[PDB]
Amino acid sequence: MKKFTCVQDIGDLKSALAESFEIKKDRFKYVELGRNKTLLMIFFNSSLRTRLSTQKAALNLGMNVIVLDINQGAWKLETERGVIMDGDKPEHLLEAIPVMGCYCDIIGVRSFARFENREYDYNEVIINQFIQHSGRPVFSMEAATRHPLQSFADLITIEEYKKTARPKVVMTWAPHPRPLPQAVPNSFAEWMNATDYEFVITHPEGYELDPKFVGNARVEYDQMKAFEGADFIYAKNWAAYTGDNYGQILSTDRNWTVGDRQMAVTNNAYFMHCLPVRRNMIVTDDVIESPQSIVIPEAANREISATVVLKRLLENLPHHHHHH
Amino acid sequence: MKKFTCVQDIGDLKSALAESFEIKKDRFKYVELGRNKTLLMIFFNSSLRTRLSTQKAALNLGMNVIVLDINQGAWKLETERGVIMDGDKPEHLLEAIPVMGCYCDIIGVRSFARFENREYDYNEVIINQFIQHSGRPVFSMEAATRHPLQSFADLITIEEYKKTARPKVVMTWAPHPRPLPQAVPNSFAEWMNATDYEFVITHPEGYELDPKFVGNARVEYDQMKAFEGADFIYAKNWAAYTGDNYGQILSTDRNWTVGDRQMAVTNNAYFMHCLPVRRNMIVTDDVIESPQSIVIPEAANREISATVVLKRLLENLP
Amino acid sequence: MKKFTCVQDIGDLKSALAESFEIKKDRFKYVELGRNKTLLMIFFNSSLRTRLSTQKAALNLGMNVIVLDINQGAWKLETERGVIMDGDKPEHLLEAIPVMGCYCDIIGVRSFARFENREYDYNEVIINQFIQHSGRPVFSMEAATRHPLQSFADLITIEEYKKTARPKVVMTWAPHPRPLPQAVPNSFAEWMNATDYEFVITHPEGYELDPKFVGNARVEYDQMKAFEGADFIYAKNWAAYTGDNYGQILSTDRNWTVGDRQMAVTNNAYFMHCLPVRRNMIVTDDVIESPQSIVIPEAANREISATVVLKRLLENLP
Repeated sequence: MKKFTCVQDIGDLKSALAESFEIKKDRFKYVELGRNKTLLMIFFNSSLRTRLSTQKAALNLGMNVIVLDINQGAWKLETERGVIMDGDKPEHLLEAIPVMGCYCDIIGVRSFARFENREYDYNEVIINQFIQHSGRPVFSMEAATRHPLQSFADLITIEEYKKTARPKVVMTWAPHPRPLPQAVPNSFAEWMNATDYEFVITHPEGYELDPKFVGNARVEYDQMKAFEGADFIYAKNWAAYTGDNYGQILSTDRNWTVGDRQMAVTNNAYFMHCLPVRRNMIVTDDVIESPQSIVIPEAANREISATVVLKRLLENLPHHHHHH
Repeated sequence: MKKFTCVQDIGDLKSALAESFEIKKDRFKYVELGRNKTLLMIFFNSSLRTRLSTQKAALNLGMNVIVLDINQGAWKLETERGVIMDGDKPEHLLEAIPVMGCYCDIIGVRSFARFENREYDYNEVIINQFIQHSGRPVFSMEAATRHPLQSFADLITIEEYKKTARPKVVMTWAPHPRPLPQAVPNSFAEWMNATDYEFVITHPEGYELDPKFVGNARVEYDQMKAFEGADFIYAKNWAAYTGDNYGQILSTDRNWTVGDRQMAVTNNAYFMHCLPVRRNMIVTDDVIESPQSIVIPEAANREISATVVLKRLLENLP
Repeated sequence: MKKFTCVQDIGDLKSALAESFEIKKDRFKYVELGRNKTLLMIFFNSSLRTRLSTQKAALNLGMNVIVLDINQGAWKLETERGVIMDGDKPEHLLEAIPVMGCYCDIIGVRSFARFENREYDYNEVIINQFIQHSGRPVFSMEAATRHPLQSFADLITIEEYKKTARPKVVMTWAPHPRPLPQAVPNSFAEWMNATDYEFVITHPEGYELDPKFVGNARVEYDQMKAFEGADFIYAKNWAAYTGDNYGQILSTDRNWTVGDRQMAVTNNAYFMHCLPVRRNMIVTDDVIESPQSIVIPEAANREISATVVLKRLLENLP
């Protein structure tokens, strides 16, 4: 593992999963692995959830942790050459990022989609600057178009609760009052496509995701049809992506809200959601509070996916270093 | 001990005190007790004193520490069923709090009195939500109506300095420009009631505290009379609690400001204050700088009460 | 070493430098030194560079670390006696600082020059309050008029890259859009004056630094003349200091911007800057991107100077 931004980085899912469950049962088995190794967690958009679970994971590995919160207004990086820097930006990319790599061994970066330009957002500018110039292994704490730590945790929980080898897993859109990134849905599809599960995506018209993420997944427009015989339901809202609707809410249709009506059609499926969840918009009180709701164990698994990811990066650190 | 929000949680005062003094002399004696145990400190009201002393205490026990700062607006939790949550609350209580409890072993919560509705403040909603839903032991880093880490430090201080078995301890109100919560005075009263000390409360008319907290204290409205023969003076301002004056300032009378006039009548009493303290409003420069002022050793003991509390909680984990 | 605010505090330079290169090659050699020791970092000005490098250093020594961020103006300690404290000042110096020292073993303080009153700034009020009242060794994470951690890192960097025993080191002013403090320039001169290097200061007329820092150093107003034969070029902008211009920008002359024109007359000199750096204002892309630019290794050395300082402060605790 040279970085952790997408499913490809984790390699064979089997050993990754083996490691996950070994750690779930013996949390500090690798507490000596990160001794005197330092993690730098950088948030360009405040978090409380990813902040806590990532920190706990690092501690499972005996690592030192340094957290930095940087507001958009404090991240003015000049990127071009020949610029007379007498304006806003007090620093150039070429000195600012490498210097941060000076004081740590691994960097976690949490970026975000600003929803003003699709190209820019999908270019994943912030995380790629750290990959390219920090001089350290970088893992994503959620980027503009993926959230691998979330997806990995989601995969761990399906493996944890599934009744068969190849469950039918359905990812469904649901309404939200705000325009949301397609980072979680993109990522979930990417990871599900990497498994042997029967994977289906249902969403209203106009909410199609990028083909590179959708891949060969069956896209069903009839939510009830898609839900039939499902073993797991993964609900998530996202703003539009294609055409000229990028970044916008095209619907707030609560008929998509996951309730007993759609769940009744499944094979008594488990209910999943990455959190935070707005009840009766994404899912009903009855469904999220039922015994098939595993949103809490799913959240607990965020500590595990982080712990395995950090373990892998720790195992991939170079043994020797440069000294002038 | 399953939580730490009031004096009752600490049980027998004698053994809690023996442990306090054992740790004062050998600070890192239990540094292994907390290895691979994670303390999550959550501040809903910013702080720096409790923040610093609590972290230092957890390190005394070798614990990992994670601090979260949540300001208002970042804590809108839905609590009702059947709500179409497309408003300002981004999540429900039944998801948010259990999730937080997933990544830690012990949780410290610092909540606060809002002052716009007494019933709500005294219901201690935020801290009770964490106790009921986190799945972890919870301790108060100051709540809306109690501050047991402070009172426990105050108790250790009085035992450390007392010149008699059952000293006369006097808690007195003093003027302040802002409306302050009843947390420290309620909590101090609650802890003094658990001792065998002679305890007196003195404050202007209208500033009475919840009988739930005043307990068996003798209330004396004449401050000079209350001070008579005192061995310890614990000064603290609080906004009104009773009637329709909840959360309001009824007085700013500096006759209550603790100076030599009142101290002269005590048995050369020690002077105590939880801090921060406004000089010449709460207490005079000469009093707070006199040999019997023990405000600093008292603040030092915040580290001790917190490590004894964290140690008791650690000893009670599954 | 009981404190670290200036070059005298480091003691013998050779020995401090020896420890620096030792730690550079064996970063965790003294990780047991700071076991159960707590460092309190206090920022009165938010930072990312100093915050990050100082925390890493403490970890190199196995220390516990607590970082406090205190908003400018949220820190108003009353210093006078007989003051009726019903204003904006929440507490008195005499209580506040000693209390913070109760919960830690070493304190790092990052203060700043407000540029409102020269004399107040040069009195280094904040760092001195901590030194005089906290009861703990204190080190500057950057003050109003010095930045010893930065200067020490710079010294390490020159020692690390020097091609000769006594290189010619030149500190040159360069233009900036805003009024910057003289802390870095004052400190670099202070440290260079302590070495046996050929040290030259070059700036526009009016940018003279306090003679307390310039001391016996050579000041050359002709930038090119100052540059010829140099082995190291240390660039930094600062606002005027002398007389009526304290804190003011007297020039933004891009003729001082360090580019190939000036570097050409040096003996292929290395280029240094403490960061952050405005390109084409302080130095051109070509110079800062050439192999003679050691701005990053210089920044890396901030970790090393802070580790040596913390190590020496630790070695001298009771």
